[PDB]
Amino acid sequence: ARAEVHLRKSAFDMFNFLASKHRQPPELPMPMRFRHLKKTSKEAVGVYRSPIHGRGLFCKRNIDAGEMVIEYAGNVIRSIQTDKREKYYDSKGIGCYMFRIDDSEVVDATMHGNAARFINHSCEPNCYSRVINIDGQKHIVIFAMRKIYRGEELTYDYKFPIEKLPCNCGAKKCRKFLN
Amino acid sequence: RAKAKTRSSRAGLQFPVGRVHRLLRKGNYAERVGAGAPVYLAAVLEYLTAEILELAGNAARDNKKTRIIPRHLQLAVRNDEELNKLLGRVTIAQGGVLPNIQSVLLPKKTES
Amino acid sequence: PNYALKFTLAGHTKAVSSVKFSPNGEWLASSSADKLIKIWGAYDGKFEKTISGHKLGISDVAWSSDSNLLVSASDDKTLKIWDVSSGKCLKTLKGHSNYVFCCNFNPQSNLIVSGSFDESVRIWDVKTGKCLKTLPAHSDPVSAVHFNRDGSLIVSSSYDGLCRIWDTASGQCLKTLIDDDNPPVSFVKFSPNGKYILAATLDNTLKLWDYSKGKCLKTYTGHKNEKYCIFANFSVTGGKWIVSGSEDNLVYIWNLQTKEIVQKLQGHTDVVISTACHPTENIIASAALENDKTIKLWKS
Amino acid sequence: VLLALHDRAPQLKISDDRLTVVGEKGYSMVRASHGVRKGAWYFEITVDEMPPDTAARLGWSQPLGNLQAPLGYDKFSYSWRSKKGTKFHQSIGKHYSSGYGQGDVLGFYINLPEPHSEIIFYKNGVNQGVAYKDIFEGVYFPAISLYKSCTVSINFGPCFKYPPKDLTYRPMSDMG
Amino acid sequence: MQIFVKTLTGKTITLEVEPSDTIENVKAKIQDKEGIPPDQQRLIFAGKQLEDGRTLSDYNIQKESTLHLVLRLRGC
Amino acid sequence: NLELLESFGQNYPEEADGTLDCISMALTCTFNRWGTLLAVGCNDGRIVIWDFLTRGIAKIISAHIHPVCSLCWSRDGHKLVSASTDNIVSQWDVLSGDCDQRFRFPSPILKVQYHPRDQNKVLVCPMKSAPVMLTLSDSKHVVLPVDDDSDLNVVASFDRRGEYIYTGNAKGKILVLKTDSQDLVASFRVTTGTSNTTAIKSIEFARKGSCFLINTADRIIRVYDGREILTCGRDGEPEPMQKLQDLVNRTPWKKCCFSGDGEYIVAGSARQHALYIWEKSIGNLVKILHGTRGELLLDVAWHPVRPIIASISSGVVSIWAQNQVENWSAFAPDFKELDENVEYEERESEFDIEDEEDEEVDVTSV
Ligand SMILES: Nc1ncnc2c1ncn2[C@@H]1O[C@H](CSCC[C@H](N)C(=O)O)[C@@H](O)[C@H]1O
Ligand SMILES: [Zn+2]
Repeated sequence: ARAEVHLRKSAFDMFNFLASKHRQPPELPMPMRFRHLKKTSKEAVGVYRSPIHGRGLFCKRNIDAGEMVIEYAGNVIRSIQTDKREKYYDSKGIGCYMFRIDDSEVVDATMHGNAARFINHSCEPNCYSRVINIDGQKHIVIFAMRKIYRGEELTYDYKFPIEKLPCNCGAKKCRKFLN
Repeated sequence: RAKAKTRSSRAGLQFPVGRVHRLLRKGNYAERVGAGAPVYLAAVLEYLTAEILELAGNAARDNKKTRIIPRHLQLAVRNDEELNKLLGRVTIAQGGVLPNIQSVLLPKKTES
Repeated sequence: PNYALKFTLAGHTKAVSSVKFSPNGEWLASSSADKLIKIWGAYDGKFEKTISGHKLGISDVAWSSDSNLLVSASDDKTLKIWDVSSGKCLKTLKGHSNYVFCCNFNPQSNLIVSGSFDESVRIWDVKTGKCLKTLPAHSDPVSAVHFNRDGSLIVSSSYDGLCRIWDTASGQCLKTLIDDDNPPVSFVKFSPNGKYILAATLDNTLKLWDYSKGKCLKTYTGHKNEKYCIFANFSVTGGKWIVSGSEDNLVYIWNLQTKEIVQKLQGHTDVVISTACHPTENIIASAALENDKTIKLWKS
Repeated sequence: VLLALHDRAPQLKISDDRLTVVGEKGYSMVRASHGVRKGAWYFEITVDEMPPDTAARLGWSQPLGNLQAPLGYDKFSYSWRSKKGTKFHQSIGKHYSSGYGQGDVLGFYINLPEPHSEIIFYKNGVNQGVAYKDIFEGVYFPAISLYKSCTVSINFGPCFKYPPKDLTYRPMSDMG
Repeated sequence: MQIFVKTLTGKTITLEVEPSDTIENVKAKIQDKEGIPPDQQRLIFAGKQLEDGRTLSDYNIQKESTLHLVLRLRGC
Repeated sequence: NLELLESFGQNYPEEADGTLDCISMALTCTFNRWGTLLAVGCNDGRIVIWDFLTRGIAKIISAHIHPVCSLCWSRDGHKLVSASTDNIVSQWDVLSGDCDQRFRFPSPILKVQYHPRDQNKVLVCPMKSAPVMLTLSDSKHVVLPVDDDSDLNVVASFDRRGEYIYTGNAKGKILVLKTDSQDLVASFRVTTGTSNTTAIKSIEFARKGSCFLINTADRIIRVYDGREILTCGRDGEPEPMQKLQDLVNRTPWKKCCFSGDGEYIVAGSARQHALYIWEKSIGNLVKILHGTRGELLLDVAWHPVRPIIASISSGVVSIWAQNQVENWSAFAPDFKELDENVEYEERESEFDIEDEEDEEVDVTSV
């Protein structure tokens, strides 16, 4: 089979995480819960092989509607370095993951981050976020919306103003766009 | 005539061992008292005190206060699992309870 | 640079898939895809017998330290035990779901590594015959896995530039050498000092990567390798010879200082895809792809 | 007449005197609304203490820049490096002239007689190199990308420490 | 009496002392000139231990001799 | 041999990590020189060898009918020596397993050992009589003379270098003998308790230096330095480097051995099956271990270059190493999994800055 000329080899970029067993099931004040978050966000969630698009963030512990899930943390950049880092990541053939906090700064997830990069998009979400104050340094905290069971790939809405790139996720009642 | 190495520092602890040995001779608990029991017991009492004061300090910072008032002690015991089982039938004064509302006493919305 | 052509070994109807020596340096099996392995010798092309009994086409045969255990990495998605002094298959190691491309043995005769195209590298017992562990390794079909000097490390390439180093006992990856450009790193192998790891890419650039720092600043160019998984080797009885195959009917051997063309040994009639160095002599096995079918041995 | 209220990086140590600032954790290019349009105007930048790994880019920038963006991006701003004298402007790397030291009396002069420019690095009133030429439309604000925690102090009054030799300007205490 | 104290590390050290000194004088001298902790000034007299609670003249060593110290932890 | 970039805060054993559920009825255990193999004796007189890197059972050799209760490896790792109630001076090969020596000599043996450099000199410790040193080819046997002859329980060994022969009776009197000429250069009675003497169970040594151990019977492990014995010489009176005991449970010990670097001491109970680990230098307990709570401990090993510990209880040989934690950046070193808001501004060469091999290394060396 080596004399065969199989050329599935290099049509995408360098990265992978696939072929994992992505089937687990078929189915207080603020800073104390922030401590709870930093404790239990490792054991709560998991990144595995999605059927939607590549990979996704699953869920294992049965979450009640309202608790914290994970903090979407990474490097910290300002508004200037966006186009420069985008040109570099496009030059190396790397997808660019960023998330704006507010009118001040943006948290990167490309070179340094956590296991929270890997949430796909839908238009019927079950997650959102707000702005808190852990001693001046504000943060990006994943709340919940409804009782999420085990095995579900997690989703949230991106609050996009409707303004190119098509809908390569496929939700149910989606507007066929991210914006 | 030698160095008065007290049995606290000779052991490497913080709780006194002389007071513990006095309160084991003078409690009528047995006739004769060994010389490993007050050391071992001072260590156990120290570790439990450290165990509760760690969580007390964490909650005291996390509600943005300097000192520790007993509401933090109530939260620090009753949030933990094993210390709540130890302090089973105990009421801390000025304690209060955990904030807990049942699942059916709050409304929900269906239409639109 | 005086390796002259001496012999011609043929007799296979499909392409001669691979030709790898025995680690003691006394045997050279002709695993061709036609369900025929003629047991050739190593000093003149000394035919002993033809061992068969397969199910589908043969892709690769591995060699163990006793030079007796052979395994069939046939296209039947399984691996069978083939001892030389048996004439009798013992076990069949089912458990893959796609075709098997490469397999090896440990330096101390009691491990089997495998490869499957569906991104799951399986680890296999020898005698009691069990799937030991499974590795969710790559993005690609498995190109090359390799034991180190004793059985503590496993290097692994991919088709998009993932030179990954794996642990034997704990069974997790250890180091991933990556380039920003992605030439498909077809073939990788260790060095006997445990400090260097070879690589073979589809861009006419052959590199011997350092182990720790992972670099090579004396790189080879000017050769012909852009479409296939051409095997490269190390001659052990001369000096710093770097043995490889060719696409224009040649046998590529170079020195470390050269980084040029010094010796292109003629004789074949197709793309030279499989070589091996006889570990005790100046003998280099050489067989090309389908339009040659004539294994040609070499001698100084 | 103090340091800027509007046109400052808000995280700076703009203390109660509003003349001396400690640099923040980025290219904190603080500007000032007391900047020139045309005429003859000069003040001093009485830099006092400059610790290592606290660079400073010197020039004159236009009001439509960003507070966090360093100096010398395009026609708005002209920058220059302390070490090795390597100006960077419009994405160009050119090792150009000699640098400066630590805590000198800086401050540049620009002149627009009523299209043509006087752009020279003035280090204590000394010719250090001509940076660029033929500036474009806009007001010109003093923009210095204060790199890290350094002690700089803007000078306002007529008691000039190192005034330029035989160069005429209206004093900067006559605008605010 | 200039004693020699060569340890097991090639660390020879000299003290010109009286024959009628105590152990505390030797402790003070070694702690002066090297800062060695005086809970390890054990010495050996034909195998047997030289105990650290007597005087030098209780053993009648030949004057200006050579002894050997042992690196010891006693009070940790 | 292994990975050099691995040391992300290496540890000292904590977990249970899984055992050998293959063949029970183990009786003793010992490693080779590097720490790559482990001979284990069966109950009927067999040998179990387990390889470590492959985690595979290496070789099973059936020696005799009597249970195998003493083992040792040669320096190259090719000659196993052993003795039992079979009374036989044995010698075995690792490629073949051959009966090279067979001399059924009485008073069955409790411990064997090679001289650590020459494998010609072997140790023999009888049931009653004084210990014997032998050769390989001929029957030149050297019984060491003992003034006591009343315990009929004498322990002796060779140290790390093979310089001398430390001997010990069951009255606690030590007679240091030179390894070839039997020079009685040093002697000391152990300063047991207030005055009253004790027995000596065993004596072992190190891998680096001359610190060693004394395993008495008054529940007190004592640590001496062999150069202090050399500095004393005859009529020595050594007082120990560090004393060891556990008076909470008053536990007499069964087996001791040192670390690979001579830094840590493990010792095992005879009652509770619970292992303890000590520091040599500062002198305190660092960690208690446990296991199956009601089994009887037999023999404890240690792995020299890597923190691995082998126990023996109910014929089961445990292996305890960290249950080590794996993470990211070995699959992709360009990405590192942080935890919180990490700032990236310390380098100054940003914002569009553009500025203005020859080592020949062998490939088949050692
Ligand atoms: N359903 C979908 N299919 C493809 N891309 C999607 C998508 N939903 C959102 N996106 C875009 O793609 C990114 C999703 S992150 C994709 C998950 C993970 N990185 C993986 O490789 O599997 C976001 O930047 C978003 O803008
Ligand atoms: Zn969509």
